[PDB]
Amino acid sequence: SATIALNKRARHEYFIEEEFEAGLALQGWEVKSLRAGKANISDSYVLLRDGEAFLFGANITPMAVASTHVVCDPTRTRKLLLNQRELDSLYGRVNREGYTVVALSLYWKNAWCKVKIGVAKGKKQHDKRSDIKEREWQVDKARIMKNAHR
Amino acid sequence: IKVRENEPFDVALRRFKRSCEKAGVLAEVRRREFYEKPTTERKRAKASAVKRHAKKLARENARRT
Amino acid sequence: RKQVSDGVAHIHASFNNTIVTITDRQGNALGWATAGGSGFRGSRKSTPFAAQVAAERCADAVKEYGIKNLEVMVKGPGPGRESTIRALNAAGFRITNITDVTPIPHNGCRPPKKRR
RNA sequence: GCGGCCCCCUGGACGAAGACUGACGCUCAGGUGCGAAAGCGUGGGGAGCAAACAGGAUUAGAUACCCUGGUAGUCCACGCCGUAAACGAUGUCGACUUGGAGGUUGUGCCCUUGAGGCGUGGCUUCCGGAGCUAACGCGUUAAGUCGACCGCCUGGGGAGUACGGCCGCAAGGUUAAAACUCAAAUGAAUUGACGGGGGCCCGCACAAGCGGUGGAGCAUGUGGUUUAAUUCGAUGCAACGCG
RNA sequence: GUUUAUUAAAAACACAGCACUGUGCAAACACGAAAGUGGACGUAUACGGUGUGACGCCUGCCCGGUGCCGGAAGGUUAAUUGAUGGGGUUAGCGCAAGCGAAGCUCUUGAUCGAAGCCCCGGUAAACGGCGGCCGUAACUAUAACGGUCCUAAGGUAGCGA
RNA sequence: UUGAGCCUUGAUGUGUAGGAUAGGUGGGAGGCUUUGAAGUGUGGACGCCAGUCUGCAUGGAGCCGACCUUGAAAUACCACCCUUUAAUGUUUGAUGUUCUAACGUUGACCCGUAAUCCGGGUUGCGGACAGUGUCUGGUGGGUAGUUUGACUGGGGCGGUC
RNA sequence: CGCGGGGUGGAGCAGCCUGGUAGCUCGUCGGGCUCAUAACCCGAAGGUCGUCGGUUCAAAUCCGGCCCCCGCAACCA
Repeated sequence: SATIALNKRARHEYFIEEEFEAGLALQGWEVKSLRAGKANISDSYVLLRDGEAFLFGANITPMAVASTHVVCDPTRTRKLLLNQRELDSLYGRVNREGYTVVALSLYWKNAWCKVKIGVAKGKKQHDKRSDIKEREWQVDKARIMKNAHR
Repeated sequence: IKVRENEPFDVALRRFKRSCEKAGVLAEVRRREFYEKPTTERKRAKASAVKRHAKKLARENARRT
Repeated sequence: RKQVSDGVAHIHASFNNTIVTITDRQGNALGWATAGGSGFRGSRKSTPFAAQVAAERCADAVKEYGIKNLEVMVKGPGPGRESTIRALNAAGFRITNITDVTPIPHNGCRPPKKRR
């Protein structure tokens, strides 16, 4: 649909449990560049202090230049429009040394920027070998199973 | 391979279908000709086959069987 | 429908599907009903029980031709070849002759190298 | 390296008793020839298979494995390329040195005097004594004991590369370093460890059943936040009604 | 070698060679209203057209468009065929209008229908086409890289002021 | 062969009642039966498979119509024949094949004649195609005739009418 | 310009005709299903038939219209 660039590599590195559909506030040059205009999403995380959940890693540069006078930087900590129900609970289960909130995908909800955000947990590399083994383990298991019927 | 099994059989029991191979060349002609691995895999299997009869001569020990 | 009491059962079994059809003595086909022709599209397409239904699905819908006896020809391996003959024994048709007509080449055509 | 059968031409091996030549023997730098597959040139042919290539899936990504097609190639003939883990990784020849268990092909005698018995040769497999070795193993077709000759090796990397030579249509092939760097590289065996290596065992581990948490209220403890202080220690399993 | 007889002799043309495509003989093609000719008293190692240009290493990706080749189901589809529908005149009725037989006309267009195109595929030594954006490496820098926009593909080998 | 056209002919059609595969409209109470019946063995037709149509022979000589519940009524009998399937004959296209006889021969024989011209027949192979004429769709820079404005600080371009 | 038909559940297709007694599946939810989802299995839902009138015992049917989707040759102001 109206989906924008998504952090598919985050699923390999993190094993996110719960998701959100919080909206993102953005400037006037951001909206034009959001539909097309080369928005990137890699290494997207958050920098909460009180209620200041910011989409950190989001490289979106103005394709057609619409910047005059004051500065306009392509990478900014864009303010997220978060529900108060979803806000107080992030004083808890994100401060656990490995817990973070990342953005899996970017899209639209009837000409409004709503970003699918999720609370990542992060994989160490010792269990990264197991998951790649497990994905091959599921495929090869039915290969043995099908040989009974050949 | 081709048998009517007389008139009152009521069950196939066609052992001559499985007497020749029924799956031997029927799976040999499937894939992996490889031109030297059938040469290779008939070496060690026959090596195992002679060794199986060579280790069949391990009964000469007492073993308290 | 020619009211042919005789019949010829051309059974072609593969490792993924069973081709079940009944032809005449001259080999002109009456109708075909396969395992993919009775549902089971995908994983369950190679099952002797799915070959059993396909043997039943071709046992009927040829009843206008009025067949009571057949000679069985089985080609290719698969989930069939050991259950459809039991289905044909229970279909009411006479099991006149069971002939294995799986084609054995004299290594003329080179097989591929797939499934590594 | 060579197998559907037939025919045509042709080499070698081994067995038997004799006849014959009378050391013509062995080996070999150079040199000469042959030499898998892929490849190159030319004229053909091309079912199937199939690099490359294209598409479909998988994955975070998969120009791979997988799936569907599919060219060169594979195939015939003429030449070229002289390269393979071209290896039983063990060069060629002669002689001597426990055996046992197999196969193949001879040939001689006795009883074919009943699917026979005993000899004597070639080729060859497996296991093994002596002996050798770093061990594994080798072991009368030795890696045992010697003799004849040739090729080759001299720490690892650089480097079979550089430059030069010749061969080659090209791809490349052969001949063959230096500077520089490292204090190791390596071979076998051993103890554990791991194995998406295999075989067996048991345990509430699963299955199988029955009761709960996680939803709700209050109770307790921890993290987080605040505070003047919200002492401090315990925080995979094996902390979190713990001290 | 050929060429602008008479301002340009060559970087042009030709060329050997390679490739594509067409042609089965009363061949394609060409001259020609037509006879008949050339091709050729030759017949696929042949002939016609086109592209390139000895030779050496080679010649990648792209069929959307155009062009060509193949396919036949369906859509549309000329001439013909004229079914139907309308009118004119009027034998007669209406002593008024109004109607209307038969005939002859004008008009209507169903039914019939291949090629063609639409459609389905193949074709680039068929014509031709072969891009971009920002982010990223422990000096700066730079992006091997990753994400993104569109296309049929996004210029390969090689070369380059 | 294949369809269409119509002749002949049976088949052919239970909203709901209701014993009914009763179509509509309609003339009708006696048709009819032993020129072998009710109703049999059933074949096949059949179908909303409700149950009729229903060959033959046994059976052997009666059955139904107004009559009855029905919106309606009775194929007791039919008329127009609708509907529906096939046979029948008939006019037609279309397709497949055979034949020779128009048509083709730049296959062969001889003849005019000594002449691959041409013509005569003989003969072979094709063969109602091919090809030609008229009509007609498609294609057609191969070819032909022409068009492509004015204003304008010259013109072009832009802009304007 | 006047010739060829069809319009019906949210969707795409039939019953209509040879009259009366509207369905199918796609999309839906209901369940099964399940280390987990799904494959797949069934449960349910929907327009009085494009609209308006007439004929008809009986109109979604048939006929009159009207409207819509088009298809068509026309197209010399």
